[PDB]
Amino acid sequence: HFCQICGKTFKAVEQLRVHVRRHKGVRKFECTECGYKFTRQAHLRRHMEIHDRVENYNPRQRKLRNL
DNA sequence: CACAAGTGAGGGATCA
DNA sequence: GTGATCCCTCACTTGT
Ligand SMILES: [Zn+2]
Ligand SMILES: [Zn+2]
Repeated sequence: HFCQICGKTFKAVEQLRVHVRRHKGVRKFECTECGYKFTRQAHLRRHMEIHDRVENYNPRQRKLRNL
């Protein structure tokens, strides 16, 4: 099973389908300090661990890897 | 501005 | 549709 966007093959349609969901680029998780939007909750909780290290943290919006 | 190295966000996996 | 986790990537970032 492959995708018409990347051509990346997937051994199961269950995880190919969650890959096509990554194409719409839904960023529903936002940091309540620097306003940066995230695709996963785990990406947000890992991000605050660095907000405790440094005081002045503000990254630029990074690009998603697949369109 | 190339270049290396350190950085952290994106995205793949199994599973409840 | 979640999401949690383990982890490897790779674009930014920094320094030379
Ligand atoms: Zn795809
Ligand atoms: Zn933040």
